[PDB]
Amino acid sequence: ELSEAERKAVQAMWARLYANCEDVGVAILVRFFVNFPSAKQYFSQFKHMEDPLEMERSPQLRKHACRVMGALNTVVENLHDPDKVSSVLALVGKAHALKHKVEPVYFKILSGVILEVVAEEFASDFPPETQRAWAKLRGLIYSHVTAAYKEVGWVQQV
Ligand code: HEM
Repeated sequence: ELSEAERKAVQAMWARLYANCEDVGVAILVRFFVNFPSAKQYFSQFKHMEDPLEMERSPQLRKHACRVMGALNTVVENLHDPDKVSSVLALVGKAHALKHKVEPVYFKILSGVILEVVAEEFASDFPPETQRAWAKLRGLIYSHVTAAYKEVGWVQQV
């Protein structure tokens, strides 16, 4: 669950990744909405944009990219401060369960998409001990997020 080594491997990798916050977050979102056009339903601005071209460029989408990337950054950066991470995700988890009401599973799905991009950006040096280190940040994120959902006794509505 993220050694000292792992924590730095992920950290360096994301560092070079976040220095591109902009295009990378957008590529993730746009790609998430193409694979699962139904998570687009939660966004009142994309619920209808179907052409990933309109998306790719849109300043709002770019905004939600800004947010997702920023939050992840805080997690990754304070990845050694159990408390800090637990907090950013609790805050993020409850906002999505109670305010936006995104069914929890999308998180896991959205995380895979994120790693897919990471793995592509570093297809050059994506080692087993490193890919294995990202799988943790992934499982760490989700469980934390579903803990928030669980604590609020989440039920999605009809
Ligand atoms: C990687 C994990 C995610 C992070 C860090 C994240 C982060 C954020 C942040 C920081 C905001 C700002 C608003 C606030 O905090 O209340 C936000 C809004 C929002 N997020 Fe996420 N999010 C994540 C995943 C998702 C997923 C998987 C969905 C589902 C499809 C989603 C749907 C939304 C919606 C619908 C809003 C409100 C957007 C709007 O209407 O302006 N988020 N998110």
